Amino acid sequence: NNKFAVSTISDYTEKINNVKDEEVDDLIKNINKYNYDLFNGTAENQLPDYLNIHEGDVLGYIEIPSINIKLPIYYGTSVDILKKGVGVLEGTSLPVGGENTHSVLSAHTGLANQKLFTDIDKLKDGDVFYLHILKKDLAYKVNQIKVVHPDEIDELKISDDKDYVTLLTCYPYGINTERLLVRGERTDLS
Repeated sequence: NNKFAVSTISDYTEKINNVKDEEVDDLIKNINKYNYDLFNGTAENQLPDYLNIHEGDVLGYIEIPSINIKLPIYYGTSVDILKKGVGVLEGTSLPVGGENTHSVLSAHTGLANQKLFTDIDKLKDGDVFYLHILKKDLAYKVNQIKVVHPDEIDELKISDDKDYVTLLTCYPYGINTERLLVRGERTDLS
């Protein structure tokens, strides 16, 4: 179905696989700084210039085995990027992990015309998903499922001492009048 996505994941892997260790290290450091700054209210409302992560860049992919999901993750959630796939929500942590982080990954199947995160409505507490982001392998386990209105925002905030990623899909299917949130907590050791 999703020709463009599959090709996207391939591109990303080849391309990250050929970036110099040093450069990957220095990029992760700058993301790590951003997330800390963001938890501390000192970020501005756009990524800092030197990350050279723009709206539309692909950062890696997500796998959810129990529901056969493997999708690229873009930065940003403007309508043109959500037409392509899952996007990191602006003002949330970039999904590299760490205490005091919470990345939100937004999927809109009404725009995308692809299932994307539709089946996250079958996940339950304890189910697992994996992120593959700038050479990091991260694992999360679901611990909160909630349906929420499109401008409700509280359960998307960073929690002190926690490493969270929320999966967000418009909901119910075909109607897109709410957001279903599926929050996972880091299951790798810190």
